[PDB]
This record gives sequence, structure tokens and C-alpha cells, in this order.
Amino acid sequence: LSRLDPPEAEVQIDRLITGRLQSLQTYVTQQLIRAAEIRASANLAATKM
Amino acid sequence: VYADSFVIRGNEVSQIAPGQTGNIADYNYKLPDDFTGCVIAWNSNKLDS
Repeated sequence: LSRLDPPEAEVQIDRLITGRLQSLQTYVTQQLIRAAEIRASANLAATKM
Repeated sequence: VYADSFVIRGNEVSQIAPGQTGNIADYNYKLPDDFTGCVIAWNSNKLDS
């Protein structure tokens, strides 16, 4: 936002937002998978208790 | 439709585009970065020279 001018920084900002959102979607997916695993382990632990 | 008009040099027409920088682009006439429309220019030496 300081080297490049408003409308040529946009495709750059668009690509940066896409890259930073694709890196967060997979993180949320892995977090959901690990949370499901932790939930299954906790259900097993509660049954054993 | 809004239509604007003015007279400038030949190579200076390069400055007429969204988000550009220069004498015309900064101190005489500036298009918004999200401008939509057409820019039209033609030789006028027979009249303005």
C-alpha cells in the first residue's frame, strides 16, 4: 500500500487475502478433525471412568 | 452517463487511467481506482495547434 498505487495493489491484495484464507480454512479443518478425535477419546475415557 | 472532456498532449493521454500518478493524474484530473467507463482521445492539431 506504499510502493504500488491503489488499483494495481488490489489484485495483489486479492491474491494475498486468498492465500491467507486458504491457509486458515485447512487449519480450521485440521482443528475440527483433532477436536472430533479428542471428543471420541474423552467419550472413551468417560466410559472407562 | 456522465461525460467529461479536455485537451492534453499525445503521450500525456497515458496518464488517463484508474489510479495513475502524474501531473494530469494528480493535479488536474484523477480517475477513481474503481472507475468504469471508456476513455476516448484523438489528434486535434488541425484545431488546437
